[PDB]
Amino acid sequence: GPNICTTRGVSSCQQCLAVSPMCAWCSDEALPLGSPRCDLKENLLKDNCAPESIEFPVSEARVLEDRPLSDKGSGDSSQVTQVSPQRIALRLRPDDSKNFSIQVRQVEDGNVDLVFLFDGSMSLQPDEFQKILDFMKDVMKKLSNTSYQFAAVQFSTSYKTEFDFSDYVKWKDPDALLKHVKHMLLLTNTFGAINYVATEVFREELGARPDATKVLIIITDGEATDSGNIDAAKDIIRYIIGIGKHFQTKESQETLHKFASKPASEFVKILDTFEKLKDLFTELQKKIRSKVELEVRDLPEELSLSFNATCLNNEVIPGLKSCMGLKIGDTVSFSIEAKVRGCPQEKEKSFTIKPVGFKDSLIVQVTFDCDCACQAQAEPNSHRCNNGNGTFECGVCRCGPGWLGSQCECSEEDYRPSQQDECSPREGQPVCSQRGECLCGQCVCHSSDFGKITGKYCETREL
Ligand SMILES: *[C@@H]1O[C@H](CO)[C@@H](O)[C@H](O)[C@H]1NC(C)=O
Ligand SMILES: *[C@@H]1O[C@H](CO)[C@@H](O)[C@H](O)[C@H]1NC(C)=O
Ligand SMILES: *[C@@H]1O[C@H](CO)[C@@H](O)[C@H](O)[C@H]1NC(C)=O
Ligand SMILES: [Ca+2]
Repeated sequence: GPNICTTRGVSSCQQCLAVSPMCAWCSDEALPLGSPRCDLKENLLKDNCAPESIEFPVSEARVLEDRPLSDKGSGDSSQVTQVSPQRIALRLRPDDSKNFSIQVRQVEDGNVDLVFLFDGSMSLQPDEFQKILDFMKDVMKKLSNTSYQFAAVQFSTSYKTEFDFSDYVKWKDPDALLKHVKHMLLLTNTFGAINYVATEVFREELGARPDATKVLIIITDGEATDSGNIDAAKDIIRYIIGIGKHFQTKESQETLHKFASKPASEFVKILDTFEKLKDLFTELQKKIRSKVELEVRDLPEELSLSFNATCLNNEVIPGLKSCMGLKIGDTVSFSIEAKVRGCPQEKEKSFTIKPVGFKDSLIVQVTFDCDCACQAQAEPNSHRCNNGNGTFECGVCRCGPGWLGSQCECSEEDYRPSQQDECSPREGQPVCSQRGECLCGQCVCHSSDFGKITGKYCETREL
């Protein structure tokens, strides 16, 4: 009962390895004409194929950079390790996959870049617009002396940065930052206003931090008067907050989903009164820096994935990518499996796994292992496979054009040997009628300088 490695009918060592991650290849050169070269290292060894002649690579994962996770006695030297390990060298066989783990622990509180994109349309009364202003100031007042950094972009018809991160980091004065704020009293171009924040506000030269969390807090009282797409703000955590008379219907409050992040059950917050703005943020603030979601970057196309997350109390949740509801010092762990489809050419690839809002990341160097090591003495068209006709790599003949078979002989063949008794009419009879050899199961006739024997079984010397 030969299994998959044998039964694939392989022609080279590189294809035997590509059968399955379990298969192995023999290359003993001086072996019988019939003994499957592709098998397992045990079944292959029950036939004597020598030690060093068997080609069998194995996938492996090795941990390179494995800094230990930081502690509560935090002293910023080489910063603080929040993800470990950081560098792992993977080596994969054709259609192979092995597993490895990662551990995340927010030893720092968490750096956040938050932007108040608040409506200023003609629908707001001066009191509620002030309440929206008092909402922003109150948010920034109890979040000073944290790792937060704030901006604010009033919008209506036009879009105006009231202050950006370089201002806040300098002053840390909520009232004096938003004291210049004047009510626009116009329309609601939410699409263009959201693009403004993604392209003009989150700029590093305006106090932005390239490793912090991108958080948008959209506060609106009605539906958008413009139209477009917010694809520029696809990597920003967006909270939209429709408020008031113009979201009393379930229809009108569903429009904000296209702006809000997903799931919209979490990132859409409909209010009937501007007074509820006070309590609304004290609960969003509990869902901002409390979830670690892994982020796969620059992933090669031929790499598959898998995840087994261990979140709260050893809750092994397969598939999951994020563990939420964490505090300072809590540690999580994720087990990951990476499969490959075949064998890409690219000798070395490198992709990053990093939690969102963090700078510590896991970088994976994947070097594929497909080619065999018996290419030393590949030998194009060797003396063993007849000259000019067959490469003798890894103990077998990879014949060129027209020629096939063992020592390269087949002309235009029959597309398998199968029953080798095609060369004679009956059991107790010589093969080829004693005028030729049984090449590839069919009887080819011996041409001589005198007569030519044109016929199956080599019978009629035509002269
Ligand atoms: C700021 O917070 C730190 C703790 O992180 C504390 O030691 C310090 O006294 C605080 N200062 C002010 C002005 O809030
Ligand atoms: C996760 O667990 C499932 C079930 O035990 C298993 O099939 C899968 O290979 C595991 N994956 C990883 C990456 O641990
Ligand atoms: C090898 O095959 C080619 C045709 O494919 C033929 O011309 C050549 O003669 C063959 N080699 C020998 C040694 O006969
Ligand atoms: Ca409005």
